[PDB]
Amino acid sequence: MNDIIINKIATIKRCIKRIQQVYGDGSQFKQDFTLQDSVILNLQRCCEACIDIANHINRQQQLGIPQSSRDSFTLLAQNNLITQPLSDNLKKMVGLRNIAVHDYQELNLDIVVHVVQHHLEDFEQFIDVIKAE
Amino acid sequence: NDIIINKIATIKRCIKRIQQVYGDGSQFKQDFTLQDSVILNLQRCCEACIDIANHINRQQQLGIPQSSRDSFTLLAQNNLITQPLSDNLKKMVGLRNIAVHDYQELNLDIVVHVVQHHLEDFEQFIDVIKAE
Amino acid sequence: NDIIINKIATIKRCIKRIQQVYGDGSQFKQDFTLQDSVILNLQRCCEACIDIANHINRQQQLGIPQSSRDSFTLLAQNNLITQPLSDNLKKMVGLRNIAVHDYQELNLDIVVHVVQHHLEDFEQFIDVIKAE
Amino acid sequence: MQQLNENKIIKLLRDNIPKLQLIYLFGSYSDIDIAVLAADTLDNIARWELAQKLASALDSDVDLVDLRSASTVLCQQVVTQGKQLWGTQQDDELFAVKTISMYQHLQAERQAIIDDVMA
Ligand SMILES: *P(=O)(O)OC[C@H]1O[C@@H](n2cnc3c(N)ncnc32)[C@H](O)[C@@H]1OP(=O)(O)OC[C@H]1O[C@@H](n2cnc3c(N)ncnc32)[C@H](O)[C@@H]1OP(=O)(O)OC[C@H]1O[C@@H](n2cnc3c(N)ncnc32)[C@H](O)[C@@H]1O
Ligand SMILES: *P(=O)(O)OC[C@H]1O[C@@H](n2cnc3c(N)ncnc32)[C@H](O)[C@@H]1OP(=O)(O)OC[C@H]1O[C@@H](n2cnc3c(N)ncnc32)[C@H](O)[C@@H]1OP(=O)(O)OC[C@H]1O[C@@H](n2cnc3c(N)ncnc32)[C@H](O)[C@@H]1O
Repeated sequence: MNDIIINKIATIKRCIKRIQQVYGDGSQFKQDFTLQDSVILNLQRCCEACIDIANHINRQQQLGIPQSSRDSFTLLAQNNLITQPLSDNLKKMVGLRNIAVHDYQELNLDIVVHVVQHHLEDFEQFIDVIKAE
Repeated sequence: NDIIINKIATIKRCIKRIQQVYGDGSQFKQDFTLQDSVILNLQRCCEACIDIANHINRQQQLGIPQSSRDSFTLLAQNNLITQPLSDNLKKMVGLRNIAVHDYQELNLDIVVHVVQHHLEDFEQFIDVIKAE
Repeated sequence: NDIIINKIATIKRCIKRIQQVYGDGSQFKQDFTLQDSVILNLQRCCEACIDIANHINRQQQLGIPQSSRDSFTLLAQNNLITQPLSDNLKKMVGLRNIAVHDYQELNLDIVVHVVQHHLEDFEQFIDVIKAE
Repeated sequence: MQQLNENKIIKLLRDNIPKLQLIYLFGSYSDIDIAVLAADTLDNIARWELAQKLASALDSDVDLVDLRSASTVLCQQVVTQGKQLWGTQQDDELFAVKTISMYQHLQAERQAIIDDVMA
């Protein structure tokens, strides 16, 4: 509803389309670093927008302040604003974002391929749950 | 200085990655996929420079960064990098922050300008760090 | 009076010290030792002017200054100094904050500004007191 | 007195800063700590000169903070303890999610340094 929420939801949906469009079917994905780079960037744009939405709700209704990015989803779950398994899935997305951005661990591309197939719905779930409230 | 040798390799690999994706600039401003790869690797260079800067700050106890830009002033405050070099890297931190955090519409003309006249700052930084 | 002549002499001594330590300003912005000496003697000027200002208000029953800035306001209200001169000296009252806190680059361009365009305000103030 | 003093700060800041977006009142609220956000960065000297102008008007030491050049830690200290005196709410929320999220990344960046200094 809020002005910042409608924009981040619009940013997430724009980036979801971009991830889906670049990852056509995986024919040249595992061999094209440029396609890998494009999907990783928009996956980050989705993550940061969810983190931004999460931090707004925590401040706008005085549910505490998260010291980390993950604690923001934790707070939304302890106050029953998002489901406990959805919060766990979004926090494991931040780990994928950090490993891909500044690698303190070798990027497993089979995880990025898996996330575009079975995990984009977690972003769609998040904006839908936030759209209700 | 074991982790520094790896991050220097990351910067060198991402600079080569940026140069290859941009090529000559003919289709850059019209291909969103090419822009995404250049923006990503430009961010990876910034993130890698900040890691080298904060490692030296911990290995030498220079202070405590109050911002990401602060990590490069600490090297300059102790005269470990040139004051104009820290200012140029602090200009890269600003570009990195706009791409990661969406508090401004990303200016593509800046990114085109930065790939042409500012990638040398990363090469400069990795050389300056290699000496000491 | 002995205390006035000493505070006036202290102001003149610290202006001489600031001018010598700052030199032409080429190595000021790069040597913390040069900055510390200039910042310190700048503080000694502020308290010495505040002491002179509070003394005159006490000797001539001009009032009871509740603040350091208000002590300059009383001198100007009785037309002992011009209102633009008091405003510049009241600007110096806030200069006591730069020394207690080591935010180096934030207000280093500010100490440079006061050394270039504001030491004469101290010279004007002691001139008015010498006339008296 | 607090309400009257607050207005006087609004007047001076709106009158001397173009495109003013936010006026904040952080710290202890003697000694006054004020932070502002505009569409452009403030000049180092011109900001300090205005702080001394505020300091002269309220007869207290005043620290003026440019939220466009201030450190991420200081910006988090403003969104934590702070009183929005002027400005819209959409700009307030835009600045809060901008700083808190930036602060969370920084907290991950410098946690190695913080732990070394704290033994
Ligand atoms: P940073 O700390 O910011 O975040 C990274 C992450 O790693 C943990 N961690 C800290 N220190 C570590 C050391 N020293 N070693 C190893 N790991 C360390 C941190 O706790 C932090 O949080 P999480 O562990 O909760 O993050 C988990 C998610 O991170 C991503 N990820 C992990 N390793 C990766 C590599 N090598 N390359 C890329 N990405 C990596 C993943 O997104 C992970 O999520 P998940 O594994 O829980 O589930 C995601 C999803 O993917 C499927 N899947 C798993 N494994 C697969 C393979 N091999 N092939 C295909 N699909 C796979 C899962 O079934 C699930 O659906
Ligand atoms: P973040 O907090 O890190 O700060 C970044 C930036 O944003 C301002 N800012 C702070 N808080 C804000 C809030 N709450 N809302 C909105 N904006 C806020 C800061 O004041 C800061 O602005 P600066 O100008 O100080 O940033 C310096 C460097 O940041 C990058 N940058 C700035 N705006 C950007 C946009 N819109 N998109 C991408 N990147 C941006 C730049 O790297 C900038 O460096 P520089 O411009 O000084 O040097 C690079 C080089 O690029 C050329 N160039 C500049 N401008 C150009 C245009 N318009 N077209 C073509 N080329 C340009 C110059 O040659 C220059 O030397």
